Amino acid sequence: GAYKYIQEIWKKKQSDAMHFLLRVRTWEYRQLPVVHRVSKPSRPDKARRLGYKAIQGFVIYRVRVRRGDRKKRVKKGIVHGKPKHQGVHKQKSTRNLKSVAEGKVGKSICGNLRVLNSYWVGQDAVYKYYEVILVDPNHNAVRNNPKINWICNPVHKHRELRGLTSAGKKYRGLRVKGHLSAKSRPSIRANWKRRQLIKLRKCR
Amino acid sequence: GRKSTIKPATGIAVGFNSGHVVTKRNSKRKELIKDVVREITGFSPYEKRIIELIKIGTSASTKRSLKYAKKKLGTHKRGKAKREEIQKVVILQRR
Amino acid sequence: VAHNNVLPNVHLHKWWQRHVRVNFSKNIKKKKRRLLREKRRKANGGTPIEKLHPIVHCPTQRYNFRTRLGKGFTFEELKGAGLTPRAAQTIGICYDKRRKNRSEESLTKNVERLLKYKNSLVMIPLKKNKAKKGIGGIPADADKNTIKEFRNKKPLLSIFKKEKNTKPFYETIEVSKIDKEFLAYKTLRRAKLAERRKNRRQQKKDIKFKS
Amino acid sequence: ATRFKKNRKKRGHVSAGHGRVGKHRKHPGGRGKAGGLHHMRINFDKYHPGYFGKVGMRHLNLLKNRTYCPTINVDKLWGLLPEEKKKEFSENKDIAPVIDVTRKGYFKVLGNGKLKHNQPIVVKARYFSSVAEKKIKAVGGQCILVA
Amino acid sequence: PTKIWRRWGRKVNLKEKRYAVCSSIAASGVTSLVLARGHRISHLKEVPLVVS
RNA sequence: ACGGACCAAGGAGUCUAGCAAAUGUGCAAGUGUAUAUGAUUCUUUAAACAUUUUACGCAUAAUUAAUG
RNA sequence: UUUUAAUUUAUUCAUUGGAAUUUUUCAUGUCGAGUCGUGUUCUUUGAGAUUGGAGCACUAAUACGUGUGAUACAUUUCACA
RNA sequence: GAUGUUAGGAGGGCAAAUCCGCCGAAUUUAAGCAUAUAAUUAAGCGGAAGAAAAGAAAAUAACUAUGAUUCCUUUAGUAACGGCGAGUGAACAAGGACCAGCUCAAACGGUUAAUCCUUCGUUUGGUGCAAACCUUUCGACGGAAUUGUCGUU
Repeated sequence: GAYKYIQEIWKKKQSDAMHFLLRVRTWEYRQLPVVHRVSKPSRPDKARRLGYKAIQGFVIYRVRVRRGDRKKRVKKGIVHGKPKHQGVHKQKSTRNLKSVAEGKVGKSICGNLRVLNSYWVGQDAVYKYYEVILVDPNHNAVRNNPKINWICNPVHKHRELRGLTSAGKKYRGLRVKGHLSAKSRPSIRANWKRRQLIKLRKCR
Repeated sequence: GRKSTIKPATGIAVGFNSGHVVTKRNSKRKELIKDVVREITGFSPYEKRIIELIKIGTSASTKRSLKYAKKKLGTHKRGKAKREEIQKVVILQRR
Repeated sequence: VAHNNVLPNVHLHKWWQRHVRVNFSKNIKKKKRRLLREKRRKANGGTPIEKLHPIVHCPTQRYNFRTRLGKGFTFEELKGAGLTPRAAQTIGICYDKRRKNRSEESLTKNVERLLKYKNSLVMIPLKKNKAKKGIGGIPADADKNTIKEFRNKKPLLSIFKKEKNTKPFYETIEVSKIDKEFLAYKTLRRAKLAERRKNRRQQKKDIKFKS
Repeated sequence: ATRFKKNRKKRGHVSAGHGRVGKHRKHPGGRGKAGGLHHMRINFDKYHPGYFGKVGMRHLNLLKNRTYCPTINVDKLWGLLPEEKKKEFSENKDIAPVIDVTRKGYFKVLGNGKLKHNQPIVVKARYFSSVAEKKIKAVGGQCILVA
Repeated sequence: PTKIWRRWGRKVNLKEKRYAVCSSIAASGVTSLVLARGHRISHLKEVPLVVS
């Protein structure tokens, strides 16, 4: 029952104890490298509430992602286009910083592992921090498990690059069903293709 | 329109309970959690401000506290819930 | 535009040749899926490949009168038939935990249908001629001679098919037994006029019931 | 069908039936409905008067199933039942036909037409028109409301 | 350029089709029509020919 | 006034979507059997054949911003 | 030739374990937090006093809740999840 | 934590018609043009499979109610959006194809981690001429794991 206690404390984030812990841990993380392995999860309750377990093939990585939007990538500061597109500064990326977090770590740094999820951990004025759960598809401990061995087969490769993690489902509109989303359900591009696609029967 | 779980519907098509005439049919652990977590954490700064602002205790104070909670949380329902909860805890703690 | 013609609105202003598709392979795929289901039915071993579905009313007010096959029977329907769902999925019975029986007529129209389906079950042994009584409300099993004499008759598919519903549009009553004094139009107008206050009354009734 | 086309009959006429001075240029007046209110305004006013502007509230989402309501007039009520049934109904004065138009797919009954004088008809309809009621009651029938 | 989405097939009314089938069946039952179509039937006895 | 030194071959109102008019055809207050379904149809067969006693499209009623 | 429907053969000895179907009691439990949500900005959408997403600020409740029910708001019912 | 010419393993690149993310125009139309349209397209970057993705309601309805997702006919060029200009444009219900549903989070085993992995040898029988392959479990050792695996729903 310790995890319920842990969740209830972490639900505050504004008490004196939570403020002190967040401050000190954020300070340590800022000086720690951008992407680095953590021996044990710093939020065991949240890790295990997500897909993390305690088998040998599970690792945890902490990543720092710069806050704010990234600005248009146009040369100098000037685009050759219409006023509708001359905007450069207020460009908001569709991928959330949470998804970019494990995008950094699962791309090439840990290519032999598969991203399962990522959680909050910390914050700063100019950085956002996260911890990412990685699974080794090749360790026999996870591979032999009748559970959680779906990640071993090569269909779940680079879920964070393909937008298949929780953050990906969030920014793809998959976290809302019904009439609010409507279009995004079979994926936005596939739905648009289906709606633009016109079918003609042979016999008219 | 509106139906009624009792008084079965009339055969009329438009009005009150219209339609066919078919027949119808029909924490001690939590308190311990809350107590220990309250002991460890206390109140957030806006909780403290709302507590003292209710404490000073006027009608204008209650209105200002409702406005503050609504601004700090978004929506009106959440602000009302928090204001009622904090005055409840104020009464409880004034023991 | 010119002359007297309907103003064009042809939504064809983008790259549409990429999206145009023609179904040359319509009858081909109809045949391929025909043989697919025939192969499945031949291979499964004489058991029908269809699954029983509830006969249930269509939603909305457009299709109030019509009825159609639904997605699985309800838990209370299966319990009334005497089958737990977790063991009734085994006999080709569809079940969903989302439907709720809102009327005794809906309950009683599916209960006897489930009983009719249960009346045709012919269980098979598993352990090389060691027939048993069964589990979980599934009917009993038959022996060598019994299976050898039943496995070769005509299978029944009408029950699997949607239930044909015969509703007597053509019917009549005695002339003296008519309520000549009724005012249908006035009744409709009065109900529409009085709709608001009855909603008021139900609101206050339920507020009282909350106490 | 190419051999029946008008262009085939003027293969050696240089201008292909599109004039010698005016010629056949590509979009000489604009594309689509370009010239509304400016230079195709005469055509718009002569063939599509009420095109421009907007009127009425907005029904934010319609859900046409809510207001779906097929209609039938009184003079067609005797048409649904077969000829033999109609014959056996008209002769005997002690028996009257009961018609559930919602079975046939009709929801409201309007009163356009003329009902056969002195044959009572009981009609079960989801909705009824006032004059339809009046005609039925005058002929001696009675309207039944169903849902 | 020729495109695959040309109107290759045609929709013929089922009533059209059964009318045409009946008409062709009837035409097969008159000696003059089948003779003129191209069949050399001067030696057969009856034009609605039937065999056991 | 512009093109044309000569000859051979190729060379340009077409295809699809949607609407209307015209005419022919079938049925007719109905009409079209859509997707699909079955059938000892299954070089020819990717077409023909059929639809266990209310799918929808258009028409059969219009008018109003709209309760209607 | 691959398998897949029907089809030669079960008999015992043994305790060893487990499972599933149905009666008496408890206990009405748990139910995903910098998350939802709100404000603002940009983008996206048929979505329009904002459809979704994203950036920043604020930052929840605990099932008697909050989330939808296509017009913003207050008080309050109902339905579904 | 650092380090291993420690033991055992993976990632890189090629290939894209279908598929999944990001980024992202303009030509064009509006007979001009700036919102709009082109287009959530072209180009660019990254990532898989034989299909991918979506998928088991924080759904729809308002009815006698339905019951994961996907696709086809239709809703429907409709509701709606739009210098309300040019143009853009769904969703519910309905008819079908197909149809399988499930497990992690807390309870309890604390009169016993009941779990998981590595390595080293033995055997339980087999189809192959062979090579290999399917099955076999006595273990022992070394660990991981109570900062929580499995059993229990």
